[PDB]
Amino acid sequence: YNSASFSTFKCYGVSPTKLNDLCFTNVYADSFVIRGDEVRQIAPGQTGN
Amino acid sequence: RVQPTESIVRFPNITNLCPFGEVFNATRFASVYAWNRKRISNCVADYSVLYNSASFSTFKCYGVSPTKLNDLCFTNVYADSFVIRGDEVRQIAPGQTGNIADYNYKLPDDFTGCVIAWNSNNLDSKVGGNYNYLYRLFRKSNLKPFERDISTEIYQAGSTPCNGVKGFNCYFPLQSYGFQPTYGVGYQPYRVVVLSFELLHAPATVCGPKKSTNLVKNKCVNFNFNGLTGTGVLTESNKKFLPFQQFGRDIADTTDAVRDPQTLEILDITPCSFGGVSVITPGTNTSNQVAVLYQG
Amino acid sequence: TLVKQLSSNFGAISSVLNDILSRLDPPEAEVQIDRLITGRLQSLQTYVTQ
Amino acid sequence: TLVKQLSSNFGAISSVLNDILSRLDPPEAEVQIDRLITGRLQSLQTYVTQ
Amino acid sequence: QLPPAYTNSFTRGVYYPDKVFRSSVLHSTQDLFLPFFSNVTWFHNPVLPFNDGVYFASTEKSNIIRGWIFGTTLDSKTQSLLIVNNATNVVIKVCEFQFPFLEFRVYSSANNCTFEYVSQPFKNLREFVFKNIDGYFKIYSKHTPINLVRGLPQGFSALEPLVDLPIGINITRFQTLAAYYVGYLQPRTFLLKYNENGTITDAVDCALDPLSETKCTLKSFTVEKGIYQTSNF
Ligand SMILES: *[C@@H]1O[C@H](CO)[C@@H](O)[C@H](O)[C@H]1NC(C)=O
Ligand SMILES: *[C@@H]1O[C@H](CO)[C@@H](O)[C@H](O)[C@H]1NC(C)=O
Ligand SMILES: *[C@@H]1O[C@H](CO)[C@@H](O)[C@H](O)[C@H]1NC(C)=O
Ligand SMILES: *[C@@H]1O[C@H](CO)[C@@H](O)[C@H](O)[C@H]1NC(C)=O
Ligand SMILES: *[C@@H]1O[C@H](CO)[C@@H](O)[C@H](O)[C@H]1NC(C)=O
Repeated sequence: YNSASFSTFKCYGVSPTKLNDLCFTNVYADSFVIRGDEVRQIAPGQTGN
Repeated sequence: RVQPTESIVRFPNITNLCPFGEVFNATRFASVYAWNRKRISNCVADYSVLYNSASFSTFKCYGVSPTKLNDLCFTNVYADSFVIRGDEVRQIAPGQTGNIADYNYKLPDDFTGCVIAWNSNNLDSKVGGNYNYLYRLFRKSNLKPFERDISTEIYQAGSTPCNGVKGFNCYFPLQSYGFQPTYGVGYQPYRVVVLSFELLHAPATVCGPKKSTNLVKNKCVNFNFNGLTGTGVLTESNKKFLPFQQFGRDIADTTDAVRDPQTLEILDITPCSFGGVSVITPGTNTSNQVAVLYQG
Repeated sequence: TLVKQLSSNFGAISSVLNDILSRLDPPEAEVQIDRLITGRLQSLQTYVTQ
Repeated sequence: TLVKQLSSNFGAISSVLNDILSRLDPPEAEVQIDRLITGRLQSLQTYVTQ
Repeated sequence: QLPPAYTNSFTRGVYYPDKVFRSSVLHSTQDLFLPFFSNVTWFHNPVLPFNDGVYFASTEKSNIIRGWIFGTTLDSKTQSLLIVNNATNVVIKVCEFQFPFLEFRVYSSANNCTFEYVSQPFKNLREFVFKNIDGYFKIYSKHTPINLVRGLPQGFSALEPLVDLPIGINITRFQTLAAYYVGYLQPRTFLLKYNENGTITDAVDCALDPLSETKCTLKSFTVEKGIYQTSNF
């Protein structure tokens, strides 16, 4: 949060305030580049080309 | 012991009928963060004819047997109405926590009553979209059992104070709904009505459909006074009460004096005579004779 | 003390047996009556030992 | 012996009240707390009598 | 506006805590009671905070009209009460009002009235207790005539319930419409002594002083010579 404002940071299922206390195992991170209008395609329950 | 010989029921004479229907089939059921209240009082109830499941998905009663609502009664019966999806009906349960149970409506851990929910997709499902329904999602702290909260403020997430800017790290707490017939059954709007009430020393004016019976004096009979059960003998009392007193106790703290709900007179309660039985025998080698001795 | 011990709930919804019987189904009422029975039996044992 | 009796589980998942409170939800922690209370009460009743 | 005066009560303000009947029993109860030997204001009409109950004792000669106004903001933004004993009408109404001491009707207008109750048309010490619990309103009263020049006299008097109201609104401020005394209530533990006739005759605290705690633990009003165990520190 202290860094520059992100285009999309809405989080589902888990709240950032409660994200510090709760924790998981084997965090996976995936990085990719898309178009600006393709952000809506990158969403759970969304189908796109 | 002495066995009872008769059973008598004494209930106040009530002609007005409880308007339970009004809350169970109405039009503008409100949202979950602003659930509305209804204080049914002073009327004979008919849970019997409404236990009959019209379409009710759930009728789970906690703390009371569902089929025993008619004979007994409570004090100051309540009712709440709000609309919620099929998947969130489980979150309305005593003790159990949830995303919407901890932000809009939290039942007390000692709740008594029933969570009466049914389906509303047949009528309250617009093809264009039932977008008039909102539900709170964000709150600074947890709610309280039976808590009311209407005021809406711009949520602040950590740093970057909003001050009504709706900017970064700022979210509107209320979220819309997409209630349409096209969606799945698991997300259709469901109408939920929860009944809350309590049993109190103060007279319970609300009562179920039951018949009265004439008073009996100086006999071991079963008695019933506004749902209070027991066993004993009824005798006219001389202890002067007060115009606002109904029950009567003693050092052991057991109900021994009652005021008649019909004739408004003072009675007494006394358990039937009992005692130990002791037998005297001169032995089983000289005779089979005995001599019973009642203790008291 | 033995008489006053009869008013405690011991974890049941109410300390009056008739009130539980007239307000709950037998399958649910049994588990409530069990706690009351255990509490009263414990009190009686203590009194006898003393 | 009386002090050593504190650490026993008496059938509960754990023998520390704070752990029971934090790990489990309030609706379920009641049963564990009740089990611990019953065990400790029985230990205290064995004491005093001795 | 005269500055307030702080006089000391003399163990007054005990009411029947329930509708049940007890006789010749030393009973212990835990509820909201007025602490003994506590200063009470001696107003001789500003808005007073109202936290949990209030003890309103007023001295009057020939039962003049009495008025009380409750609420939260008193600006028609929240429901208000207008308890008053008037010859024209004894109206007990809960409604929005814009506001002022006796225009016969001091409120400017009434838009949405949720509740409205009208009763029958209408030296001496008058005592009242008002409470707001679980969406209920309760009023206790008693009329004990007295002939002294002093205020709250020595003695022990009982208060009895008069009217219960299921108003269930948010109340946090107090206002009133001869002199009257105001004292607030706190959670305490009391021991009550109903007599053979069923009325209250004596009562003692359980937190005022160590002797009171010793009497409270023994559940008696008389303590014989000896050392006792009271509580834990
Ligand atoms: C109905 O109840 C009232 C109590 O206010 C009583 O006075 C009246 O006699 C009752 N009706 C009958 C027919 O007994
Ligand atoms: C019964 O008791 C008497 C008493 O001494 C004795 O004489 C007799 O033999 C006994 N009879 C039997 C069958 O034991
Ligand atoms: C009540 O308040 C006054 C105000 O100064 C104070 O003097 C008095 O001691 C208080 N009463 C008690 C019992 O302390
Ligand atoms: C009543 O109003 C006050 C504001 O005067 C507010 O702080 C409070 O939350 C409201 N509700 C209750 C139950 O006091
Ligand atoms: C109880 O009431 C009777 C009748 O009014 C009265 O004679 C008696 O003195 C009262 N009891 C006490 C202890 O005052």
